[PDB]
Amino acid sequence: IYSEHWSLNPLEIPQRSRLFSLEPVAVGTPYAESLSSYLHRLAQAHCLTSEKLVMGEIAPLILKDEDKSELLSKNLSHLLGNSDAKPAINGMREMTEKLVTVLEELTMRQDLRFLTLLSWKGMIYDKGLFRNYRAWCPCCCEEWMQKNKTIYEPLSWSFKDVEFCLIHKQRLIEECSHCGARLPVMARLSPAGFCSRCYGWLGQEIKGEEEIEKYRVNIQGISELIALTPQLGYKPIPIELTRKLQLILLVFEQAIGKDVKLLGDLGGIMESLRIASTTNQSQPYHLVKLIIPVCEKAKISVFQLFGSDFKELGKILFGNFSLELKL
Amino acid sequence: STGFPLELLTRPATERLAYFENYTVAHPRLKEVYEILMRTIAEPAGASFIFVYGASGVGKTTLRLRVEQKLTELALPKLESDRARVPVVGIEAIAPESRYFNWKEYYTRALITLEEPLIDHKFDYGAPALRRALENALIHRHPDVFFVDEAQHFGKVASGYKLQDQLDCLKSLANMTGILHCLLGTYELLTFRNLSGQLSRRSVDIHFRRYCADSPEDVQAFKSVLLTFQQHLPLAETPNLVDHWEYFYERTLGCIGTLKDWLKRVLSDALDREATTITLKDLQKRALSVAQCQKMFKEIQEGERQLSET
Amino acid sequence: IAPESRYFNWKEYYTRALITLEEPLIDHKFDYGVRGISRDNFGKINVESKVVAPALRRALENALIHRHPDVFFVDEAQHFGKVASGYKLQDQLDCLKSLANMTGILHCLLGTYELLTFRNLSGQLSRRSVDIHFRRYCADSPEDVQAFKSVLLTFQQHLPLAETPNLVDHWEYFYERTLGCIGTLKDWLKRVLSDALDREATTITLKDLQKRALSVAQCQKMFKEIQEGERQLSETEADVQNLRSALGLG
DNA sequence: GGCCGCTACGTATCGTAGATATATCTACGC
DNA sequence: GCGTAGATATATCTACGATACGTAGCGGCC
Ligand SMILES: Nc1ncnc2c1ncn2[C@@H]1O[C@H](COP(=O)(O)OP(=O)(O)OP(=O)(O)O)[C@@H](O)[C@H]1O
Ligand SMILES: [Mg+2]
Repeated sequence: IYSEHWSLNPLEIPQRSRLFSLEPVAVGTPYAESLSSYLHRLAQAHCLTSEKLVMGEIAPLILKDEDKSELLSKNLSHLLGNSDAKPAINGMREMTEKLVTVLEELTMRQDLRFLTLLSWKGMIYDKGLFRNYRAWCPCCCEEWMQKNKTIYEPLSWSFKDVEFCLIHKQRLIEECSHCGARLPVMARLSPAGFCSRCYGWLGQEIKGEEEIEKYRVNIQGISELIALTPQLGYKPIPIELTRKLQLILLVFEQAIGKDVKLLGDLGGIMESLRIASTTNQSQPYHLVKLIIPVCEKAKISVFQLFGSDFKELGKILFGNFSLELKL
Repeated sequence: STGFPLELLTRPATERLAYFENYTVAHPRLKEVYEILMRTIAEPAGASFIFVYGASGVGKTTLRLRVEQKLTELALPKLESDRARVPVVGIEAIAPESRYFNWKEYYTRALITLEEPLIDHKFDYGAPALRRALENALIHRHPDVFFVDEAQHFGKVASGYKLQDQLDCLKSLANMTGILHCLLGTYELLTFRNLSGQLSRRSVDIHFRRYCADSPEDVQAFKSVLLTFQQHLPLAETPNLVDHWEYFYERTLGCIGTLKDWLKRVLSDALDREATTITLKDLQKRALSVAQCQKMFKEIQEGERQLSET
Repeated sequence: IAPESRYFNWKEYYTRALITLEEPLIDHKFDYGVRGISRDNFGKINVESKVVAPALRRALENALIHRHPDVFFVDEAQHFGKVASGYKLQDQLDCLKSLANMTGILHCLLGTYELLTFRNLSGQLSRRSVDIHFRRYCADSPEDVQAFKSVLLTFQQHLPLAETPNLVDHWEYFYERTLGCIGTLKDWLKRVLSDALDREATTITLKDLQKRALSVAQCQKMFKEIQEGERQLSETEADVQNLRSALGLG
């Protein structure tokens, strides 16, 4: 006879993700997808509106004590807080924190924290950093759609001090050309590249003919800041950044000691760094107001400042100011 | 071993019935079809359809579950690393209450199987919304195969040309996701096998042949499966079943599943009466009606004639 | 349910199955699928006409798999045969088979001899169904005749009357009317006993049986459909040989 | 054997009830 | 101080069912 006896018992595979495990686009590069664009992409992949998916799954995990079905028939602002809203949701705010935590738990993904700036909480001041209204680069969207590439909004577009796309040298457009209104970042249905109000198109060959060199340092520094966070491999330590700033201050002081003229070029930044080192270290520092000009005068990229260790940073500073020190 | 565990005699009747019901035997046709199906699954070779025919009771459902389980355990070592990676998906088609087959029900049931959240609410980013949701779910969840049991219910349409339009809709679902579709059904399946070049090229046909009484090798195989079923019957005494091989074949038509369910009925009847052996009248009590056997034989003969194209 | 229209209404069947199955105490909060079905203040579930039939069917599937009854009884199942398309009988039976399938619940159908229209209408339903014949009492075989005599004796012994009437003499008359059917005989005896109690008569006179008997036209129509179905439901050794011959097993 | 009339059925269409997009007033948090 | 959200009414779109009409297949007559 036949000795083979099959067994059809189930195998009990590990629990699957509640939502699709969509990869974030261009993580670690100056063109990383914003959390808002990722939310809209996940909603589009599920054939659900961002609002509807939000109260379907994120709201019960965010809003702890409510009836989930009764939450299914509300406005997005009840849990997002549209009184604030703004592209600042991409920042380091509390609702951003809990939203990122819930999203990472739902898809068991380990990179959504890089799609925002919670890794820089306590490091970079929130005020004066993010735009109030949605912005886009029409050339980017048109090129992406023509090349059959995924549409999304980079983090750089959410910053006030980023107004130009270095790829296309085009000033960011905050107003829909069709309806004339300015889109909020969060809406009931706002797929990337589309007008959240009139459903019109926002990608056109718009030419940028301004002095982009003025804002080049700011945009490149912010791009480096976004692109560097996923590559660190750890949560940054506040006093690490504080002591790097202090080391740059000491290098500045030694350079001034060697050359008196440099005091004229660096006095204001010296005073600002001294104040930032005398105030509480746990207090965040204003990114564009303090760190970017400081590393600019130090002739050091934001990537070099936040990435290199103390030895490399000290050696490069000494070489940059031609000092004879060796740490 | 050829014998059932000997401590099962002291156990209650329910335990013996359970041991018998979750026990299944591998006869040569079933294992051959299993190897062929898994070879096609591992290497689709550009074919998006693995249509499997067979008589009512050859073991189509059992083969489906076995393939699902084995592919699941083959994929298991890597599901810990990668999530949203359902290995295989197997659902059964629903006969429509209305005259025509319903596709909204098909799409929503497929979404239910994939644990799609907020299926009822949905939206259309442009049943088109349900179809797009199913396409996206198949693309992202990345299933290896897609079994659709009882594929004869697909052609519950009064239009002869829409009969292949059902498979046209399934095919349009398949291409934009590139997921293998291995449909299973009865002989009312050949009305869908190779219609049009699209379904004639990318479809691989597997026939779950039954055990016919003409070839002496098949007769010997049927006798051997009878012998192993007798030796695996959880009774105090082993009844002699190989002798009435003609009687067992008459009411089963060679379908191994029919033999299994008939023997399950007889064993349960014996256990309820606390009997120790199986009598001929015990088999006669729960035998299938002659008219029923005639009807299924006519159906499988017509199916074999249709599939006899060379 | 026999439908008013020419089509069997599957939506009504599904909602009636749901309401009949869902009648336990209020403690079970199952939370069925689909938004259109829920409980109420009085405990009886409500279904809106907006809900489509397949969604109600899916809710019934979920309820059946959760409750897991042993058997689903359907009386006068021949009402499934009210359609307009000739092939639609197979469609109805396939829908019922599919239903029972994913639910895994054995569906038992009880009906008259016209239920035989779905007997072996296809091989898949032919295998997955077994048939039980509720045969009446015939006349050619003396065994069923003696059984009918014993039933008549028991009924006449159990009649609440001062004098136990002799029902054994007119057994031919009772068989001619009741056609052996035990239920018809019981109803006839019920009518006769009610009349006797109205007259307070300590006995059942023959003419009393003729008062509440059935018209010969009714009885002839009874036996006309009974004999027609019996030959369809007759299995002989002749039907075995060709089956053995056709399979090559001869 | 051929042509005409009947009628059974599919189907386009239109009505109708419910979901919903949105505009507007008012309060409140930023 | 002003945005900005929340509530609500309302017509209008939309899904679904009922219905009358066109047509083709089939039965009847020369
Ligand atoms: N080789 C086998 N050994 C043991 N039991 C079997 C075998 N093949 C089928 N069965 C039994 O048959 C039942 C499963 O149904 P089966 O696959 O035989 O039917 P099918 O007609 O091919 O499928 P379906 O009706 O779902 O299309 C189970 O009770 C299973 O134990
Ligand atoms: Mg089966």
